[PDB]
Amino acid sequence: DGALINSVLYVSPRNGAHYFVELTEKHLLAFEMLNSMCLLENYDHVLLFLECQFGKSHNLAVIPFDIILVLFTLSTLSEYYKEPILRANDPYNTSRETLSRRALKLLQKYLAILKEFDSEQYNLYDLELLRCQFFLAIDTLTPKKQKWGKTFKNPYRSYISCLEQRNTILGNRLLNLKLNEPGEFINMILWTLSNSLQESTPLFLSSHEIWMPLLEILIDLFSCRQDYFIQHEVAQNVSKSLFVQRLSESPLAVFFESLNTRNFANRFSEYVFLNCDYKLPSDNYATPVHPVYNGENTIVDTYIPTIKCSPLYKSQKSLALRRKLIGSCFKLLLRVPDGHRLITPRIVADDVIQGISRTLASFNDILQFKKFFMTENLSQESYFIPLLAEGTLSEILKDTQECVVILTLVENLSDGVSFCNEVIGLVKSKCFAFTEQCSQASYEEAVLNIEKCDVCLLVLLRYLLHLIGTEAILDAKEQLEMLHAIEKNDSGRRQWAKALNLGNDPPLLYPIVSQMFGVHDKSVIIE
Amino acid sequence: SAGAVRLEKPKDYAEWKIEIMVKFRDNAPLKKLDSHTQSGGERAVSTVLYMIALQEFTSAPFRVVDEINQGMDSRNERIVHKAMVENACAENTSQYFLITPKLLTGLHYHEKMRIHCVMAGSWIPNPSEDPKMIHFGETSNYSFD
Amino acid sequence: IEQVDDELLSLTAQQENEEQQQQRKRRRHQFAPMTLEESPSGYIKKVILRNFMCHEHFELELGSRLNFIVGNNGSGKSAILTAITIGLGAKASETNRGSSLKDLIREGCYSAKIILHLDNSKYGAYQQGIFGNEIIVERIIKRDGPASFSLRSENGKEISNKKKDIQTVVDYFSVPVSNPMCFLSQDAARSFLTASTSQDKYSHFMKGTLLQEITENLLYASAIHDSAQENMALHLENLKSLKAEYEDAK
Amino acid sequence: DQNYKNAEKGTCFDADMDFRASLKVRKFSGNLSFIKDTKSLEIYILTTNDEKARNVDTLSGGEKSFSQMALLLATWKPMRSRIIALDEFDVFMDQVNRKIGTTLIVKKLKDIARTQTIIITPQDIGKIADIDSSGVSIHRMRDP
Amino acid sequence: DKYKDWHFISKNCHYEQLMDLEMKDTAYSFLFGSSRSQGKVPEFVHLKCPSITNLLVLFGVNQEKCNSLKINYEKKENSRYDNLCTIFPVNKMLKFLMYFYSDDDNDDVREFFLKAFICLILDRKVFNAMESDHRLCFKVLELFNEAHFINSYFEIVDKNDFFLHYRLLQIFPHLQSALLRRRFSEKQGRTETIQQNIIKEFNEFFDCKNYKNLLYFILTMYGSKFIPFGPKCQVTEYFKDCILDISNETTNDVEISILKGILNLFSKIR
Repeated sequence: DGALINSVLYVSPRNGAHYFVELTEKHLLAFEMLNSMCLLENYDHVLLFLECQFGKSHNLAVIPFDIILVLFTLSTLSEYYKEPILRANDPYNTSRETLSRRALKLLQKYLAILKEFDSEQYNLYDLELLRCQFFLAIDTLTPKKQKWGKTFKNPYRSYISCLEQRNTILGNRLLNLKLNEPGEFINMILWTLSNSLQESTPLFLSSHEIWMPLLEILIDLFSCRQDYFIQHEVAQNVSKSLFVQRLSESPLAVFFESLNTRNFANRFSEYVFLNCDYKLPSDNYATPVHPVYNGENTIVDTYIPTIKCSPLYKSQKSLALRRKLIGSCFKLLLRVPDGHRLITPRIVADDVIQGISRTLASFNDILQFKKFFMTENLSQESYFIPLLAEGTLSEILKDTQECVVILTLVENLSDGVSFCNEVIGLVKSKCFAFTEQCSQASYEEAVLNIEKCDVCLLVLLRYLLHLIGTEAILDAKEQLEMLHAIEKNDSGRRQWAKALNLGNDPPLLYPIVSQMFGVHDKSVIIE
Repeated sequence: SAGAVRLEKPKDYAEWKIEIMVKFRDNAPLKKLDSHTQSGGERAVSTVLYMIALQEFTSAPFRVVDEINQGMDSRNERIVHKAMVENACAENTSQYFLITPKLLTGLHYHEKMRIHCVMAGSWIPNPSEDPKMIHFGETSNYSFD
Repeated sequence: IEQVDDELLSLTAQQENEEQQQQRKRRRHQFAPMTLEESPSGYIKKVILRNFMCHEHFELELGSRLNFIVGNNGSGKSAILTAITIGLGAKASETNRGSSLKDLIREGCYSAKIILHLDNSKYGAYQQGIFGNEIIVERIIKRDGPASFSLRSENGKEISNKKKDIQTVVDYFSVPVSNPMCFLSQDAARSFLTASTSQDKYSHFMKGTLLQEITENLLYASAIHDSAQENMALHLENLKSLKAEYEDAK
Repeated sequence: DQNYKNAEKGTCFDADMDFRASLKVRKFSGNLSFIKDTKSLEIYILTTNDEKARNVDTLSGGEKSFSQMALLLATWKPMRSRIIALDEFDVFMDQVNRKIGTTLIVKKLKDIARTQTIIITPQDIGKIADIDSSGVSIHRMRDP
Repeated sequence: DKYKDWHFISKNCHYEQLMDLEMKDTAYSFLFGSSRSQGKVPEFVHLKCPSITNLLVLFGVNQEKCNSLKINYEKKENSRYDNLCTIFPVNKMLKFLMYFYSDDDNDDVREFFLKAFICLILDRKVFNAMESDHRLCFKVLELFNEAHFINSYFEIVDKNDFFLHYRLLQIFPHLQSALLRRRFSEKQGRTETIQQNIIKEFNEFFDCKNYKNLLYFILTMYGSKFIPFGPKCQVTEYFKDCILDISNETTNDVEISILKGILNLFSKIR
């Protein structure tokens, strides 16, 4: 794909790592200086060294993997519960920023630099060395075997690492050491996902400021490592049996091995949407969550929380993180050959799709459903979002209507005419239309199901427009008939609206389709 | 590991409380039993041993445990199996109906206790038609007396 | 304890004096742009020691960067280092060379002369216009009468005969004569190189870098602060008792 | 306290960097650790044979003497001194290690022009092959 | 002066109105990335906040500050204690401000928008709460000319206020050389070179004993072509010589020791 996964010109493959890159004299001197400054606990000078030459020169300063781990540990030292320790470490805050914030900003900026390889902006050797350092950090961040609830290796022999003699930065254990525990990585994921929507100020501060960004960085780095593993670690041509074994050893396979539980589908669906609006089905057992670093749930008296975030902002961030986790899971699942299944992780794509569809259909709040199904970039999440939308629509039709119409819209995305014909067939069956069986007492629940079904159809229509564009909306009679059928469905909803059961107008997708590809309600408002 | 069930007695009689010492994990400090901080297998072994300790004092003829013999990391389960074998070594002890939903490799079988298998095979004749197949997981029945 | 208050007041006065001295100092470098490879000025081009210790008048032209004197032991080998330390200005006890300054003079001679030629032709010179390209420091040690000093220039005009000027020139040239580690004697080198315990290495490093004295001063000030805080708490209790007695008097 | 901490960190960083640069001559990788709790300086050196940085005490006499010489240079470096004078050091190192220490001193002190170094040693430097390098002045007294 | 800093927002934000704007922004007919044209979805934003000043008031900026978008050094507005006023998330505020870009408009509106953005980004609370990736900030910076942005920033803040210069360089490092070209311009520096102007500024700060401003000036200057990292550079050697001259290590300001350490670190960098 990109230059990030296909640049092996300066690499020196070794038994431990295939991405290993040798250090030059200038890089060796920089590594030694950073390690020496880290040894004296002068983190402020380390951050100044990294920031002073960032973006001001053609050459790139490569952060060593041990320094990357030190920055990851610093990111956990948030001001709200560690203000006295940070003030003691740096009495004169020359930067006027928290050490945790500066470390997180540097990590995010370096991740952004790593994501796109600009050969013109930066020399290829520096980019490859940075990729090697990040991959070494990810390899040191390998999760331990899941628990329901070897110290340090330096590949470079040129310099002595600072982490060899120390396991803690400022009273907090190193992130790699903390995560390399049987019950910590899954615990951390559950803690951040639970605290993402928490109203409590300490819990909200713990995730929003610390765990949410670190988890996003880890997911992106694991995705890049998975791409590198698939591109080079594999043997290319294969008998389709060894490839499954190699995929079982892939970094994403180890990442999701710590979340295998007993049944991956149901437990994973509960974990990703933990503490969401959906009602918990089958009285699932509560999942224990504890703070990772001492008192993450406590706020020091010195710190004063002066920041308020709206519930929509928190929901948007939480659903984006959930989408990233589901996308990583589907990216790992899509590589599995048809028929064969992974040995180490008991993961099935159909089971995950069904579990996510069950969780989405159980949502009682439309806002979270829309946040999950609305994405800024369709191409980035094109591989799993249409499948989830189709599954949710199928389940909604199954519960609302006694007759379950098989949906082939995902394969019909290739041909617009087939998609429009299938939509006409579904609306003719009245499964898409409001169901007369639903009682007036439960009208609000029926409207809640209908709006979610409309959201799923809108997502599928957006993907169809992304795949085919706007070329035969009126030229082909099938699309015009589909728009007429949408108008007929709108008239069916208007029949219940004229029934005057409730003042609120039933949700109509006709304006949204008109904005997207309805050409201004056809002839209704073209004038 | 070293542990004791201690009863802390403050000046107020109602303030008396029970403390359990935990040493199975070096990282985990001595603290009250809780699911969140400790691993599931170690906690299950600790609670099972606590229940076993209050058996001789109790007058109950037998104690029944369900979903306990199921594997817990194959290490905590193995050590709890060794503890149950040591308890079974003593005479006049209660009978436990262990449940093993997941098979564990290299299970230790004591001479005093006998394994029972209910699994049926396609080659094996129907239990009702076969006179000797009515008994499942029993070997003493075949031998006389 | 009033003595603790007196110590606190004396320390506050000393800190005020030190801050006034800090405010008095000014930058002494004019940043002439000029052009690195060339050595800066202030190095000793030549040393002549007349009637000093064992040897007679001897001329030694030292190198700009690195010097290796191959004088054999027992032939006044340490005489050059002692003469340089005395000429640049150092405490007699710090040098630990000779029982007294009188013994440094050659036997049978009442006076000894030590002359050093610091270089000022290159950049970083101290008052190059007044002192010229070279600064000559001459020290005269006599059995009778105080030791004499002359800061003569190349022409032999004696710019000054006081000790403060020598200290100012040395400070401008950044020569830590007060630090014993910069000029290592045989005993000091033996003590430093033979150190085995990590604590000994740490102590030697801290003493050499002049950080041990700063730590001792900070510890003494911290102890004085703690004693002053305890006395301040006792005085606050006494003032509250006096205030209660005065309220009764009111 | 803030000034002392900044000065100590700067001095320790300079000493550590100078020590790491000095140890590169013998193809070694070394570092210094200052511990306030033990009030001690620990030197960790990794040679070509071992894969783990062992304590400096767990080394041979020649390696320890070289480490001591490198520490002396690394302690001289932080304090910028126009003139540095040192007496003989031949008695503290024997045979090869003495030559290696002399070579380290020449290499580390000939490059810097800010500092003028006067070394007084009885051993004839002319015998040493490393005299061709520029910036080194040998003043041999004709009269023994 | 950690607790004394410029605060653009001095009042509690209107939480309900901002939440309503966020709800309207999240779901709308287009549901697509907002283009610079087509009015920036004005159908609801004009009904809620017709003008950018109303949006700034919703953010918590007082009307008097909105009327004059400048930092008053005489009133010590640049050094003020934190007001502990609740603020909306930075991303939502940046999106709302971007909704008022109006590229197809007169220069005055664009200048006002740029000055408001510069004041908002320089705020201590916004800087502390700003996300690690400045995607919206980079987009806003790309919208305007770099020279125009630097001219507007220098109009808003004092030329000698290097603390804000260092903060801006932390937000936008790539503008550093351009900022220097505005501070030490060759044409405005007469025949003297930019390096000579830097030396003169260092000397004047050294004589004035403005150690905090000198430290921020040193942090701002290093990393550019004029003052690059390296042991052989004469400028760093001169700076270290001056710092060693003033430093006594007995009764000295912390800034002198911090400057000595930073200069040593920069000298060691190759």
